[PDB]
Amino acid sequence: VKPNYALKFTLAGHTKAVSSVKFSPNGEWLASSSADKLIKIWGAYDGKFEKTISGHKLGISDVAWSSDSNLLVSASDDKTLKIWDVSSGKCLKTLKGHSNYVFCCNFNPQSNLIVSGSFDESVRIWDVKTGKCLKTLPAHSDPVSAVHFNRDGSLIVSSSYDGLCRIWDTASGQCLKTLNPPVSFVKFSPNGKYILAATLDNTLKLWDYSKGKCLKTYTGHKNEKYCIFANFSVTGGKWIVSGSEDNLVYIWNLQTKEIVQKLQGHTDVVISTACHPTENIIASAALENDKTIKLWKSDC
Ligand SMILES: OCc1c[nH]c(CCCc2ccccc2)n1
Ligand SMILES: [Cl-]
Repeated sequence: VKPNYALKFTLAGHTKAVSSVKFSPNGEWLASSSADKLIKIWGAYDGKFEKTISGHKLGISDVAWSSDSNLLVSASDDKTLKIWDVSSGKCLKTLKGHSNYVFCCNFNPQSNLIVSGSFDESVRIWDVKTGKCLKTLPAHSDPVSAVHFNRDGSLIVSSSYDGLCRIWDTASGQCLKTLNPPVSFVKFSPNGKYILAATLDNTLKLWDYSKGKCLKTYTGHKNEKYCIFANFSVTGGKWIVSGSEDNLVYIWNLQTKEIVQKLQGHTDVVISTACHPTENIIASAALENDKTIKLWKSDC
């Protein structure tokens, strides 16, 4: 069985490169971040523009939702993160402490913590309520490309241009495991047993966290320059989804590693993809020659 993702909506509005798209956990919204210093909120199902959220002084590299879909966090070149009330569009907290661009961010499942990764080579853990930095992890020896909490928030996985993926005990900040090309993206599988890692040699790899071994390798896409998001699609067939520097969305069969679909339409690097939490829907977003978000729907 292969998916049949077809274009449903093109979301225009950003005036520079889109950096990240994420579906709200309740499935209602897509959030987009951009080099244009803005967050935009869109209807997940009708693609309808809802609102612009502004306040960062420089471009945004990443955005992430709280578990209840009420808050966003953004990571910016202004060296801050901002926590946003999505309903009001208001900045609740500015998280200050990184000494260079903040590149990546995520809430834990409880959504009492935010993890961030920075060009300053550190991973920070922040208290959402106070906006204060709880821990600074001397995580890497080059810019941090991705940070992600596992299913219960007990672990953080980080990746870096230093070629390392590290797994951190959230509660203590201690490194549990180091899992040489630059690692441009990492995240835990929904069940937290696997880590998906991108390297800037046109390769995605599925790792068994507990055993520390590579189970699957996905190739055929172009990825030598940008930190391109990748996803587990789990609503229908079990796919791996990624953007690509050849302007396509790549979908692989997770088990067989065969490319099952390439989605055409973007006119620049597909930097970010997201999979809808309940429906067979993909969001894709592209760099500055395109600047659009596309919503795609499949029957499986
Ligand atoms: O965790 C992987 C990750 C986070 N953010 C990105 C996108 C980087 C590209 C980009 C940056 C700033 C403006 C426009 C585009 N990848
Ligand atoms: Cl996620």
